[PDB]
Amino acid sequence: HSLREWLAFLEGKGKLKRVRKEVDPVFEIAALGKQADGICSLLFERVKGYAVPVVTGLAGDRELFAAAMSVPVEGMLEKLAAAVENPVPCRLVSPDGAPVKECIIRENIDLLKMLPIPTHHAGDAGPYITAAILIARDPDSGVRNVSIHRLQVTGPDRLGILILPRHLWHFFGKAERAGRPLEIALAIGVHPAVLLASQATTRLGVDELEIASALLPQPLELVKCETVDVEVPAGAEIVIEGKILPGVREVEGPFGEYPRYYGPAAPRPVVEVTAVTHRRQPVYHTIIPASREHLLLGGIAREAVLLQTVRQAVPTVKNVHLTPGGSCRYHAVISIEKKHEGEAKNAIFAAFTSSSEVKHVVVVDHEINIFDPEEVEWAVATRCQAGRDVFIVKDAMGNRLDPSSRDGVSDKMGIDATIPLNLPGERFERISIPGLDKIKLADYL
Amino acid sequence: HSLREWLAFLEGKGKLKRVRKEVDPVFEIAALGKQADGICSLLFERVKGYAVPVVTGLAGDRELFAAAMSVPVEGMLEKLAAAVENPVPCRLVSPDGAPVKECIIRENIDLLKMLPIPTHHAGDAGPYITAAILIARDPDSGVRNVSIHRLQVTGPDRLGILILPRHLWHFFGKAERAGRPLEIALAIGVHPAVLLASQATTRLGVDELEIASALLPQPLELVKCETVDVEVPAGAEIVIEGKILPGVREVEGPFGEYPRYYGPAAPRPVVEVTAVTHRRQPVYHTIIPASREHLLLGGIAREAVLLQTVRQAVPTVKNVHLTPGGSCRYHAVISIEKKHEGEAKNAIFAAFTSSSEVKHVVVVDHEINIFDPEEVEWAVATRCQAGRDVFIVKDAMGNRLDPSSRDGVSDKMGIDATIPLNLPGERFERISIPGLDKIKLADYL
Amino acid sequence: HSLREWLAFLEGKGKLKRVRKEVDPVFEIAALGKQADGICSLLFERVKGYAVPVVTGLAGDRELFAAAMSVPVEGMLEKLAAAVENPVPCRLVSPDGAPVKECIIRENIDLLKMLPIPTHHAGDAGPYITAAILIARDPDSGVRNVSIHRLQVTGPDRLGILILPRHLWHFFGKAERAGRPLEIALAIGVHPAVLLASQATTRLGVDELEIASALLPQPLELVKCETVDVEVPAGAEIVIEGKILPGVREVEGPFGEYPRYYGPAAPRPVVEVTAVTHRRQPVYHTIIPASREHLLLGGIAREAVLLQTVRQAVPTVKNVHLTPGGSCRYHAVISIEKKHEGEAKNAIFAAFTSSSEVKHVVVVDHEINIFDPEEVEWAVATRCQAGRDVFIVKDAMGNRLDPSSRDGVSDKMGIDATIPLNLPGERFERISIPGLDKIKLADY
Ligand SMILES: Cc1cc2nc3c(=O)[nH]c(=O)nc-3n(C[C@H](O)[C@H](O)[C@H](O)COP(=O)(O)O)c2cc1C
Ligand SMILES: Cc1cc2nc3c(=O)[nH]c(=O)nc-3n(C[C@H](O)[C@H](O)[C@H](O)COP(=O)(O)O)c2cc1C
Ligand SMILES: Cc1cc2nc3c(=O)[nH]c(=O)nc-3n(C[C@H](O)[C@H](O)[C@H](O)COP(=O)(O)O)c2cc1C
Ligand SMILES: [Ca+2]
Ligand SMILES: [Ca+2]
Ligand SMILES: [Ca+2]
Ligand SMILES: [K+]
Ligand SMILES: [K+]
Ligand SMILES: [K+]
Ligand SMILES: [Mn+2]
Ligand SMILES: [Mn+2]
Ligand SMILES: [Mn+2]
Repeated sequence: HSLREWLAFLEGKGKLKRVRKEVDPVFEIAALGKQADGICSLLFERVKGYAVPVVTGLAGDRELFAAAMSVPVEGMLEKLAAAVENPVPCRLVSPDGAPVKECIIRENIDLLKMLPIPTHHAGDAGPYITAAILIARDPDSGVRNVSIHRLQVTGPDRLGILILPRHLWHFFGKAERAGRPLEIALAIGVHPAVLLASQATTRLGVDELEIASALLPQPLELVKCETVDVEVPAGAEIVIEGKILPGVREVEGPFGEYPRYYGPAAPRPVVEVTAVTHRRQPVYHTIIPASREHLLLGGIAREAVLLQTVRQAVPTVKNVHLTPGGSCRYHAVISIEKKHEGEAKNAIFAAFTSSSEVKHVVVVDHEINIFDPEEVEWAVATRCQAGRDVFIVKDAMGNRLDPSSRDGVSDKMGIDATIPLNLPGERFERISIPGLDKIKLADYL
Repeated sequence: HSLREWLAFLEGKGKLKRVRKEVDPVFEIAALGKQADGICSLLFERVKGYAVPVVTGLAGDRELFAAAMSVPVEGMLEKLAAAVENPVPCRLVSPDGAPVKECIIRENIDLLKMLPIPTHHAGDAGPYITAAILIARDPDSGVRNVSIHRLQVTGPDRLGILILPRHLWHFFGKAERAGRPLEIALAIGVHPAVLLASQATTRLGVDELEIASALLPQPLELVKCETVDVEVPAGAEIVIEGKILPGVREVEGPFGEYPRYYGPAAPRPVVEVTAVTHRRQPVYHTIIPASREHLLLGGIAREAVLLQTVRQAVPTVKNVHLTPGGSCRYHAVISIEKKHEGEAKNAIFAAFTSSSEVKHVVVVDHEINIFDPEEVEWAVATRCQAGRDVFIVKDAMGNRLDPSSRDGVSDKMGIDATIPLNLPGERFERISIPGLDKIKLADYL
Repeated sequence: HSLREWLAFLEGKGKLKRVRKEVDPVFEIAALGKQADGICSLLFERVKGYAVPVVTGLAGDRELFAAAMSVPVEGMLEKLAAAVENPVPCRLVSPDGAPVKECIIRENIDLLKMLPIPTHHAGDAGPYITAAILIARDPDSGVRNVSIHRLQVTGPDRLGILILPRHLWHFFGKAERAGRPLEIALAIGVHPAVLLASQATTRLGVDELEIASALLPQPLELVKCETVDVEVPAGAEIVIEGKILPGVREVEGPFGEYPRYYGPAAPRPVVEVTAVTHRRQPVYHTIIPASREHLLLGGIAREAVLLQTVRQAVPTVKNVHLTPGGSCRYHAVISIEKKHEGEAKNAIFAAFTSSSEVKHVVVVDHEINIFDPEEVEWAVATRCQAGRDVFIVKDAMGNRLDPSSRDGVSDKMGIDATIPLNLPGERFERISIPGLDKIKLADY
């Protein structure tokens, strides 16, 4: 189970369409991809200036992510959590025969020359590599980490990188204050399960490639790199080996980001690329920022944690959802089977503790479909009284990229839209038409 | 421009579909209609027990209401407001030739026998007439009023009626405390402009039929009734002449209502029907409660007022929307071109004064599309800080049918999701792809 | 490492004192024990009406609980958490030689006759067994659970029991709706690590005796029961074998409980005792309700969870404390090394999600000693401004036994007493005396 096998699966399900007409990597790919967002993947067979085709939108809805993990939607968060608790080791494989080693390139590396790296949004500083998993080992303990980071193409052999302060930063800090570069490898064009695993949010020790291989049916085949002590998936379309230079900061950005605002420009670390390896006739994968693919990668991983955290406070939680309206981050909707009066407030506290990104939270009862915005809005309209069901907390920790925040400090709000417990059960009884699910309109026209 | 001409218009636009298979008026009509809600009108050609077909969903979206008023959507609220300020008189027409007089019936009236009156929701007390405009004159001044009222079929010649305390109640009170019945006429199967006008909310003096005839291209042709001193539209499919009996109260309801809850049963007025008149091969119109047709009839009329009221406080208001999530009543979204800091709070006050039904209000900037729930949710997620942008007012007047309310007393909430004025300008700049509207995906596959 | 070895350790440290004068089990034991609360254990050598002595206050402070787990205080919560994640199996041991089998008693069982079961607080319905771990197996899966439950003595061979809805209730429900009794065994007089493990709060599958044996240096020796399919610690002073009767409810309580208020009386399940086994010259252990022993048993277990939960929101949390003022439940004090402005509010949310019992929370900086009430009060006095550092949430889920609550619904409050980040930093510099730790008064 690799990217090729996944694109075939999409094509069999009618969720991949080919674009035969020529398209400019500057803006036209992003433009066309936005119109396909959530509906289908696009494979651009002819990208102006390049032999290599571009693909986008490998998974734009939660049903396809569930398929990528070989589960039904309803058990998706449970399986992701299970994969994080019981990682499965990978298999090292020989360089010869490994598809990613079909073409090695160690000299005169010019990334823009060889790869159709798109330029996505108007205010972007340049072309960006958006779908590369970044693999690295701790310089002390030797254990490896995977994360995804935007990479501005700033030269032939040179990338700017945004490293937020999580595990890659920890590694980089050790290398930097010992005067030494951090060796990395970037894999582009991998199976969605692998991308999803890069977003798993865990203890410091754990290898996300091992989380990925718990998600896939077979263990994940890896191969050693040419110029760095790092292993990469042998089935990847493209691999870029490099190192993050110590003490160097160059201006990266701005860049259109997940919340439909521009991430500000600033001096940030630099990758020097030491080799590129790829398949014969490789496919380039780009993730269009703010697309459903982008949002759900982080969203589903966050949701898996949110469910566990809410379960601690409210064991009878049924479901959780980080809405696309909130960039699958900021807004959370929890459904609970309420057993104790007050429980909804406690659920909201749990939602806030799941992540500092969570800003507004609404809680509804088990019967409300939280993946239908209209149904939750309905619940808020008719089951919330703001004087007793809303609370606001000022000046908590939020998110720097939310432009309403005061330098990452943010206010928070909770909305209890659950029915009061111990009342006449006919007061909030939602109207219904008997035999609705039994009858089907298509049978009558 | 009548109902027949409207159904033909729908059919020409692909928004009416026929259901040839037999359907039970008890539940199956409502069930099938719910699946068409917002997509298309359904004409049930074969209703079990009856020659007469049933139609539902004459207008399920705002574009079709705009078409029914012969305007583009963007000028719809302005035209409805204009029609209320400058009503146009109707034309009295001769009984012979008038289509609604083709079949008179003055004896052995059994409504359930002749008309396919559906039973809509599980907990409904019985079959209900849902789409009848009710016309009546003031016993003193003689000026007429139009409103729509649910009518429970409680006998062959007998209907229970809910009269909320507005203009029909005022008329009825005068008649009742003078010991006398109030003469009424019910017209079923009229043009959507006529229905929409019955919801216009005005000074006590004004005739909504005259509002309707300002909305239509020709003035509205009327004809005198057989047994009551009341005029009805000559083009109606069905007319039911009757009188509201003085001093009589019989149990009406329960009934599934606009907010997807059951209106409770109670003793209420009674209509005795004195005649029925109709076209040869009449079409019965039902409005399924809580359908888009139901919600938008009241919604658009309320929106027209909301716009004017918000304009008083904020002259640069761009748009207003009472959302279907709030039953086109409870939730309001206002867009303003903000000229003065603070303006959004003042807009919210105006939204509250438009109607006591308005409970939660969010204000966004001119560029946000307020008819897209995701775009307004996005604005709330990224441009609201609850500590300074939300306010809550306890124990105001709300709505009895909102079950969260304390006997019609309700809390209110306002959310200012506008950008602060006089700021750096690129902070809230929404990302974009240049040439997006110029490029079109269908041209590339 | 057993109870005997523990009492000797206490005596060697000067934290056990003997009471040679005669004492009434009705009220005088509780009264005297309350005055020793937190200072030392008391061994009552002469209890009016009985040969058997009573012991109380096996561990009244967190240093002694740490010692009972063979760790320094600073690593105590980490070790309890480690023991819950990696339970270690017990050793089944032969009945002969096992000290708890020295005296078996299967007939004419009269508990008040044989055991000096105290009556603790004024409004208590009677004598209560307060320190018995209760062991039981699931009727379906067969896996065992340990919890502590108050047991009213309502007859010679009969106890009333409060079962709150956790694991024992789950077991009991299965047995009850299949018409059958639930077999149990009560062990009294065990090592404090064992008691502490009975309070560990875990997944449904896990055996707390196995948590206890991870806490002890050697695995915990167990022995099969006489009349029930249940194992008990072979080293226990006293064991009471019995069964919880199906369909029977008898009035239990009232009883003075952890928050210094009376748990109300109500119809609850009944234990019929089928045997009693004990050592020759046994020691009876009682836990005085609301004592430090009582509070810290639950407190430390809750603290281990609270630390993990706060760590999720604030990875740089240093320490957590459920204060005795709040019955080691209701009030939480968190210390954090603050890295991001706002972090304290998020820590408070985590404190609330740890448990619905948590009502008021204060957060201070890493340098404040949160086990000194005066130092945290000082921090609140000088680093909190209520207008921006306090928040209140109305009508959340609380606790039924908190009498200020509206039928278990309770308001919550958070207090951020951390220094604001990015200020001068020398404004809040606390005064100090150089060479204070180097100098020692007893030397002068
Ligand atoms: C499309 C995409 C782009 C991302 N870009 C960045 C980025 O540029 N910088 C960054 O710090 N994190 C970025 N992330 C987030 C990390 O990939 C993610 O938080 C990851 O779990 C961090 O791993 P760690 O906890 O092992 O460090 C991105 C995530 C996705 C899905
Ligand atoms: C489908 C539908 C059903 C309605 N049913 C009722 C009803 O049963 N009772 C009632 O008082 N108003 C009902 N109304 C509202 C009145 O028709 C409306 O408020 C009208 O504007 C009142 O007229 P007036 O202002 O001239 O009194 C309904 C409206 C619609 C769109
Ligand atoms: C002194 C003491 C007395 C207790 N008394 C009771 C009680 O009477 N009823 C009860 O349900 N729990 C009581 N508990 C609580 C249980 O021992 C504790 O909640 C246990 O962890 C439940 O475990 P479980 O999750 O395996 O059921 C007491 C705890 C202590 C320290
Ligand atoms: Ca509520
Ligand atoms: Ca704002
Ligand atoms: Ca402070
Ligand atoms: K990761
Ligand atoms: K009207
Ligand atoms: K337990
Ligand atoms: Mn990681
Ligand atoms: Mn009127
Ligand atoms: Mn347990």
